[PDB]
Amino acid sequence: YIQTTIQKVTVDCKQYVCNGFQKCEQLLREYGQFCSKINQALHGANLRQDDSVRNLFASVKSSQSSPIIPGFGGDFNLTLLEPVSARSAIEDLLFDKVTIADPGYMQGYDDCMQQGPASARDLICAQYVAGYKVLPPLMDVNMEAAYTSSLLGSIAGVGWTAGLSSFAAIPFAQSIFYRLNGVGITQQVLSENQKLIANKFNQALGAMQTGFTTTNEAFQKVQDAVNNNAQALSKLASELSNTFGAISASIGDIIQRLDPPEQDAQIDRLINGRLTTLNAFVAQQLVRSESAALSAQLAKDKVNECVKAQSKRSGFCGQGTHIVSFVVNAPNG
Amino acid sequence: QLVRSESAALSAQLAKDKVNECVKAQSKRSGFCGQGTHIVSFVVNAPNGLYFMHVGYYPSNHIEVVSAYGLCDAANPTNCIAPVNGYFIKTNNTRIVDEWSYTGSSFYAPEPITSLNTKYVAPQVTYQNISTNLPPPLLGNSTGI
Amino acid sequence: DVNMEAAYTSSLLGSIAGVGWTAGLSSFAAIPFAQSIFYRLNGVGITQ
Amino acid sequence: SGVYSVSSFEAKPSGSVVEQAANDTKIASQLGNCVEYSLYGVSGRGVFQNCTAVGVRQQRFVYDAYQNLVGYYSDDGNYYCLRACVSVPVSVIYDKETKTHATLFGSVACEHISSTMSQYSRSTRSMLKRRDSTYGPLQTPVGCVLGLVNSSLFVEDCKLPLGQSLCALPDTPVPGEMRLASIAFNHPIQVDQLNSSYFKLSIPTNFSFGVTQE
Repeated sequence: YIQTTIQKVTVDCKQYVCNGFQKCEQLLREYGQFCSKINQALHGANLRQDDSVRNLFASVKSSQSSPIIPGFGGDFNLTLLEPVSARSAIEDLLFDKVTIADPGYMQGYDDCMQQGPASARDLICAQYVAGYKVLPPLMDVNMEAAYTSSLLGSIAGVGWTAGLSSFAAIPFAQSIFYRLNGVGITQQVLSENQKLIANKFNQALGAMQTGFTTTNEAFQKVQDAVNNNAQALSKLASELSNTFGAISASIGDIIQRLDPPEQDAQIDRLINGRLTTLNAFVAQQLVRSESAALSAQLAKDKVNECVKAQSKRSGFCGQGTHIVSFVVNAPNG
Repeated sequence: QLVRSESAALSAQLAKDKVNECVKAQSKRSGFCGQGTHIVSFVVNAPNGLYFMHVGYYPSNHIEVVSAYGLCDAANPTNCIAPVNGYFIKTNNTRIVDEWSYTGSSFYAPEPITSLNTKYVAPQVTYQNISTNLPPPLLGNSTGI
Repeated sequence: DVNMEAAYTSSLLGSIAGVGWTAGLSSFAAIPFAQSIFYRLNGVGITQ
Repeated sequence: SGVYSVSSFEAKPSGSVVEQAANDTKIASQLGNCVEYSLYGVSGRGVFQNCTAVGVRQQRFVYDAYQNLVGYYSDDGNYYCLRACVSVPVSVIYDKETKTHATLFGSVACEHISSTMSQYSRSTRSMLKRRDSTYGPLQTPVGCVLGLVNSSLFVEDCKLPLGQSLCALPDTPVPGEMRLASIAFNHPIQVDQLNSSYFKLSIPTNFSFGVTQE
């Protein structure tokens, strides 16, 4: 698993610090351009995330490909890579086995209006309370699946000869046998053991369905990325209950209990605490985005080296001798 | 400043790799130097680093033709050839039927099949068994005294 | 200096053609730029 | 130009609720409305609902892990399920060249928004101009948008993407209203597989040189 993005988050600094109370707005108004700096930093980070996504998927797209008909593959059963009439079966399984909170992106504000009892600190209903917001990803699920499926349909025909500017629409089996012949297996052996080779490939590819579990390190990495996103949101949602040396954490409570000379001091304590929290969140988001950009460059290199060609360097693609590589979409990469 | 300086050293190592791979040589790995097929790269100085200009070969106006994996001699089936850095295509040059020509892998220009653009291989079930017109590599020499 | 950096970059530009078709790390062939370009084109799938 | 997040609307407290050990000031007949409450010395603002009973009854206040009231046992003998009043997120889609703008409302369903938003309150004094066109709110996969015309166009790229495939196309050459377009996938050249000992080869007949700068 290679991560390429982080979750895009914007916060409403004014409403996060003061949450509607007009007294706090005046107190914060003399703090000047702190909230503005937070907003501009987050906006720039999201713009860079969008640019990274566009660059990666512009380098992933193939110029020529073959339509993915059912039975694509022939004797090699790779029907778990084929799209169900738009995601692949294995892509759907991977997205199903990951514990990820469903963001709204549409009528998600009205979903939290009923909301039932809260489902263990719902960070998707907390945005309309805390004052942040999770932006939708740049591309649809269907468009991402279109890119990945178009990548799958050009794997066989990458071209044995200088294969960058030309496309030969050969069957998958022919490409597999040419890849096997180039690692030191002779034509006679390949011609004798055709069915055995196909069966052995199917056995390896089929053990994937029963593979998404705790022992799978890549699946654990996917879950770690999801959990990092969730922790980033949870830290924001958790500091609103903090009382930075004040009599209460609710602004509306200290307002209806003290006098303005004390009200200002307590509200200023809360304001400074919340502004420090937001600044820390912005710094951590910048670090995470800068790391994800390098990871996206690595994913670009891996797509160009392992998926669109057979690699001759050991260890880069996988273990053993590399033959063919497939790629699907994942929660954040 | 420490964070920025630490990032710039990794960037400088990447620039070193790019100079060694794209400017001092022609690279066979797609996407690393530029888009398309890499041919030659230049580098100049910039305010805080290097500015690379990668020249690439971008194909256009694609056509579809029919091609064979290889050609075998019908009389002697264990005498076969495969193209080298190119393709065996079916010509339509207002000439003999089922003629086979050779084209380069990156530009369409049919040429005669000769020993300079072919190589001998073991027969396969997908090779075409041709009986007549026998390109010169497949000509079984039977000219004795 | 600007001049020293330009000297490095220009010296790099003058060795581009002669990087050597054969194991080209320890030898230098002073061929013209056109010859090098045509050898690079021939190697990507364009016939002579 | 871009899509900028701005200050969000806040629900306005419709009524009030008080409790202790007239008739319209009661938890019942107010379910679903954002109201102020002061129950046995615990005060705040939120929305009450009918939830199945939970926790210990004799300790009427039900909290969660983070010291937030999430339930209450009323004198009427019902367990009331408590929330916080929720904000409506707002963002502005701005084109600089034509100086045009639309409003995107977070992830709301356009049933909760109106041309005036008199039901809500926010520090910002007024809404964007939204001239004579002023048709009904448009419903998008990313939320409810004000000031967009359904266009059913397709683009290869856009300068302001709304989300998930969506772009705001400004009426560039008085500029008209922005249009809601979608990003279309650029299909690669399709080459079909033969069912024989032949194969189809896609090969260029023309070429060009291109400089990639980095």
